[PDB]
Amino acid sequence: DVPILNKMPLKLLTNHYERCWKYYCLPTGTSEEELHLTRKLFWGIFDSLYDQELYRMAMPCLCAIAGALPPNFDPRPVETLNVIIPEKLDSFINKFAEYTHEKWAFDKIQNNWSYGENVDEELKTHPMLRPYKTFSEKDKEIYRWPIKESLKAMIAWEWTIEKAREGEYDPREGYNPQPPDLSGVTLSRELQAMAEQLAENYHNTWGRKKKQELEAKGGGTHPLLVPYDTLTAKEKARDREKAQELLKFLQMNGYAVTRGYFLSTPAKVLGSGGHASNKEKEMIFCKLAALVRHRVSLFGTDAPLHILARSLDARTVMKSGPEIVKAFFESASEDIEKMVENLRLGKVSTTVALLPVLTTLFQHIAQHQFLDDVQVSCYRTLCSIYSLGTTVEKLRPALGECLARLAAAAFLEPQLNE
Repeated sequence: DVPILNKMPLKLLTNHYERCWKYYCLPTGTSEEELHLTRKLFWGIFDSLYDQELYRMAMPCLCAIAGALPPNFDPRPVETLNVIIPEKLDSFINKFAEYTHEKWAFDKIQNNWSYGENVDEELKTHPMLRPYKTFSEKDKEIYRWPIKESLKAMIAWEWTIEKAREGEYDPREGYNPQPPDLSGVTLSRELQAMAEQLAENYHNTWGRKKKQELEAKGGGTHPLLVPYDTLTAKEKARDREKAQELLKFLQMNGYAVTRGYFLSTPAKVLGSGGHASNKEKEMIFCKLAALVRHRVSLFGTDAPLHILARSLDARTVMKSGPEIVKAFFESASEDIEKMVENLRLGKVSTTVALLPVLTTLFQHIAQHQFLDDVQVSCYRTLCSIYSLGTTVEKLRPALGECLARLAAAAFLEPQLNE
């Protein structure tokens, strides 16, 4: 429902969910990866844009929460019946469907099920536990037809599926298949995203047929009738096991199949891309939503592989965007809480910036004549130097020129920044 939100009372449900997620930090001191999908939905809420500031504060607590964890459905199913599968792939459908009966009979073997005259679940027996060879081809069609609708769903997406690489407990009564190990097959992240999108097909098609079915009965709805992006990853897993189901058998046959944590730090680099968009703002209402993302940055970094150190260099870049202001004010204070939090990014584990200190010293010459934001940036950078104490000297000699400016004379506190 949180991902369904991004009326406003569902964003308030995100606020109660945010403080309760901080109570989950107390339990902490998977489903959570789905909640990371819902954090990307929060970044979509940063894309969405006064009540917005409240729902942004609860979203800032949700950022504190996921950092502590790190320590109208409208289906549009693709065309299937339009598509025509080439005849040579149906011989492959004989293999994946024969495997479907081998695994569906073997699931029955996992609980000691056997062949019977009746569907008597007390008798520990089922009628269909007879060999896949014995099936009439129309009985094989009850297994094959969803598979054929899936291969047509891929060919409507025009995904390639083609020959390449070579293919590959006391015993139970009834037929006894020993299926090839699809579970040991591991899809590449390209093909894993392909499992994500075939699961998205199962979701939009079976979800649209489910919606029109319950409207055909005059009835209501089902829990899964929410958009596939909105789903928790555990709800996506059920369709995904059926997608990899496929795709894993496609990898085991060695067929080429194509469309034809660290990821949170990569999302932080997407937030740095939002900072590039904020430079586009700096060229001149969405930049205030970027300030919402700044509150989210101070809070998520207050809890704070190499992509993260790249995002530290991005801290130095958006610090240059502050340096444009050096020479709203509360968004800058959000950037200051984001600066101490950037010291915390220094705590997670170029020379150009020292040169900007030389500009900081010449600006100090203006002070000898007697705006101050380049001094305040220099004070937070001094706190970053205290972070260096936790762990370019000629620019320090330029700062010795600024010591000569100390000799030239509120200001003693800027001497304390030094």
